Amino acid sequence: MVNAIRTPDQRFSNLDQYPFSPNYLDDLPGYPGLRAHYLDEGNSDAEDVFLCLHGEPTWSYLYRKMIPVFAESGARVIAPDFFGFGKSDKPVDEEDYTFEFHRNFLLALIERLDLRNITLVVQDWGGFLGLTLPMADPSRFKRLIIMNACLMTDPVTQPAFSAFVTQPADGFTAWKYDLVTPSDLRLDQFMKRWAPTLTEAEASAYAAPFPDTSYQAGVRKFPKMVAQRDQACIDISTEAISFWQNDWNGQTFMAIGMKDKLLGPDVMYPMKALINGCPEPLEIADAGHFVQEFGEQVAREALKHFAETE
Ligand SMILES: [Br-]
Ligand SMILES: [Br-]
Ligand SMILES: [Br-]
Repeated sequence: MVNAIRTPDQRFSNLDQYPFSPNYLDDLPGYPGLRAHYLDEGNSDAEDVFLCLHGEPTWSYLYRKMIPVFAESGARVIAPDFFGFGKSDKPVDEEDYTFEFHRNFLLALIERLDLRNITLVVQDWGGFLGLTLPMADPSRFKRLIIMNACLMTDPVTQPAFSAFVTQPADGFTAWKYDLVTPSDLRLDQFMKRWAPTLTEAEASAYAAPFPDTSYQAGVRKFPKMVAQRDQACIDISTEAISFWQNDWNGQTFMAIGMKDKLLGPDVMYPMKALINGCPEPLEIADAGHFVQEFGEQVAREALKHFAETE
């Protein structure tokens, strides 16, 4: 149905520090012919599930330093790849990717796997999309670990979640330029620039899902959605603000990548205030937009905080 392609499996043969076995979900309600990849580590019968949602232009490989930590604590870890990323199938037409297309996939994934006692772990698009999930089925969500992200509401409702789109010139403006303009986009080069701490091998892992341009429709469409937010995205995100403010009563942990020119303190503090009960954020000085690359520390501290509140 949705015209899509699949990344040859050989592309993933030499990943660095990615020993997690593949699991797949074929023909999800509303996603016929599409195969979604996800990780399922730790005790399958654990009473706690850490739902790790990735962003642009990464995949579950991003959480590779956090997964082991949550699993060692006795919890189950679910890290899916959005359609267009990682090992999931990738629609060829940008016009197929929308806010609700990625959101409904997440909701369908949760129902199918009947996830409960969820500790929502988000960053970037993982959060733009993830933070809107709980209000649809609140009984399923227990905790939240928020890293550099926010809600795609309109400029009037929350100016802090729109201002970063235009300024600074070297922030989202630069980011989106690097993504949507190159005819021959090299994500390993992109990530080495936006995550200066990565090694050559680690950057290669981010290029792995895309042999060429035809596999990058999902990558190109993401920043265009941050710039142009449809009505559903605005309504859904606006309704999500009211949820975190008036309905949320779970444990929360926040971590900020201080060097992030896109979703740092400017967006994160307004966010912290919107989330009822959100404590004092952990500020990681050396971290940029991809906080998960400094994720072992985030993961460990989040567990300590969660335990001290048990
Ligand atoms: Br970095
Ligand atoms: Br690439
Ligand atoms: Br983006």
